[PDB]
Amino acid sequence: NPTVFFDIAVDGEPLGRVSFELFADKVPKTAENFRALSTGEKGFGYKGSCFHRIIPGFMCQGGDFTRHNGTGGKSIYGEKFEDENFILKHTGPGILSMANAGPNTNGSQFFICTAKTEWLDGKHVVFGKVKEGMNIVEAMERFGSRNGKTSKKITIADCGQLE
Amino acid sequence: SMTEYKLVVVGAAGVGKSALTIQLIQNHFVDEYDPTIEDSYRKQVVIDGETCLLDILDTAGQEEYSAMRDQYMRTGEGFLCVFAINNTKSFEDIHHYREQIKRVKDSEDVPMVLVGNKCDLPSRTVDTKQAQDLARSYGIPFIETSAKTRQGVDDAFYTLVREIRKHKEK
Ligand SMILES: CCn1c(-c2cc(N3CCN(C4CC4)CC3)cnc2[C@H](C)OC)c2c3cc(ccc31)-c1csc(n1)C[C@H](NC(=O)[C@H]1[C@@H]3COC[C@@H]31)C(=O)N1CCC[C@H](N1)C(=O)OCC(C)(C)C2
Ligand SMILES: Nc1nc2c(ncn2[C@@H]2O[C@H](COP(=O)(O)OP(=O)(O)NP(=O)(O)O)[C@@H](O)[C@H]2O)c(=O)[nH]1
Ligand SMILES: [Mg+2]
Repeated sequence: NPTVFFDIAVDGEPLGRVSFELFADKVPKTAENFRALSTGEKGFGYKGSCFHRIIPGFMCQGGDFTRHNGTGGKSIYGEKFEDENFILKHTGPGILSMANAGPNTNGSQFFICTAKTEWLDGKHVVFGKVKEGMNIVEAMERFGSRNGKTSKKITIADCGQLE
Repeated sequence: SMTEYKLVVVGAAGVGKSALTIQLIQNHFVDEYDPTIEDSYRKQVVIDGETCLLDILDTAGQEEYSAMRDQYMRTGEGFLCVFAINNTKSFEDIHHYREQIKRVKDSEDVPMVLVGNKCDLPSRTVDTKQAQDLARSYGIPFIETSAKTRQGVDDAFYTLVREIRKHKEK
């Protein structure tokens, strides 16, 4: 399974690096999308994009690098792609899973759980987890709110794949 | 000072609750889909020669969280019940939204307006008469709107204010 990282910034000041294991063993198409978006190798991807929705107690959501407003993003296969499988569940903090607007609408938006979110099982494709830096994701919750609007600009200042 | 009116916009996901609210508050039309978690807005308006303050709660249509609607239905004074004229399921959902409000309020007499949105679109599956007949059977107003063209936007929110005022002063 490949590993990728995000270097997170808060209003442009470094906060730290989060790394993620992508479950290519179980969800190869979804893992490869997130890997390639993290390296930017298709000419677009997560670098410079923000976490637009942070709700303490639940999750940090990001990945809209096309519109930067929570409505956009696109995959390496087209604007949307199908739900690959729902084998893996939202078992606890650190789970990395795809956001969507209903069935078969995966793009680039994703979320990182800060709690177990069992009611999303079967609805969102889980495809990775935080490896190092979970405390950075916890620290991002300091900037969230009840409806998810953030109080500082939380960005992926750099990202890529770890050897 | 001026009177504040607590309005709550409900209805199935995608019917245009947020597009209506943003048209009212900000005079622009959101073409993109930004499904709501929950948003609150304030606007002062002149209705029948008097200025008042609207406090508008724009709610999620997400069906998965239907059991968490009780708290906002308790505090809201009047409800805009929105469906889309090209989505028969969203019209069928109206009954269920209204019944939930009545249950939470424990009242058959709750200020409400039925709103048939997306009236600019040619795909109409719910007829005006069918919606008019339904509103008449509920004893509430019915207004067709388009958040895209602004047709009926002000009228739907102002009519709801008038329904709340009648109820407060009764
Ligand atoms: C009812 C209020 N409320 C809650 C919620 C619920 C609860 N519970 C639920 C569970 N109970 C336990 C069983 C006992 C406890 C009480 C408590 N408090 C709240 C909040 C804080 O009250 C304000 C939520 C929630 C979520 C939605 C709407 C309203 C919601 C909603 C709208 S759209 C969506 N969900 C999916 C969204 N889609 C898009 O963003 C599409 C955009 C367009 O196309 C690409 C892009 C998406 O993929 N994700 C990625 C996944 C997490 C998800 N967002 C999200 O944000 O969930 C927020 C939250 C808080 C987890 C759930
Ligand atoms: N043609 C047309 N499109 C509309 C109209 N109102 C909303 N839309 C479109 O329909 C989609 C859903 O609108 P939106 O306001 O987000 O609906 P909502 O009821 O708030 N959805 P949610 O419950 O998920 O928050 C968007 O693409 C929006 O542009 C309307 O009157 N006419
Ligand atoms: Mg909305």
